[PDB]
Amino acid sequence: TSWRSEATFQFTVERFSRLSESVLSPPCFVRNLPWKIMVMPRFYPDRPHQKSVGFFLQCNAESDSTSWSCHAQAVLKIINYRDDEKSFSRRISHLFFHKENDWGFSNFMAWSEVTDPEKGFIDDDKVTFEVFVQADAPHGVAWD
Ligand SMILES: [Ca+2]
Ligand SMILES: [Ca+2]
Repeated sequence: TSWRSEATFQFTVERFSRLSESVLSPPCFVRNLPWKIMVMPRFYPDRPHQKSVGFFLQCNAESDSTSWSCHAQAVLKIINYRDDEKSFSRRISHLFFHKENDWGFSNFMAWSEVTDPEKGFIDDDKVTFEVFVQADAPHGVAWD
């Protein structure tokens, strides 16, 4: 159910080379909360072309609630279509709540690397992002 404790979901960004804003994946429910992948181009002077791929995990952002929380561990990965041994991923641990509903990397990968038609992260101008997330939740199992 949507109350599962963990899940793995993907988000394929099409016409990637033309991405000019931040885009969100549809919601994946874990612990009855909507989790989404956020992807956007970011400016980094030292990178080749001063451009990098921003990749973040977002939780329950549309809710107006200010009384929720979810501590989660996750793996943020850009899938390598050709070799599963060559995918690039980074792990995070963060307490998600209304004031800090997203967490990730603004310089996840060089824009020139992800779009290199020879490295295996892009195909037909499409890049696929994946997140494995495990989250906890409050409950009433307590005792005197
Ligand atoms: Ca947007
Ligand atoms: Ca109880």
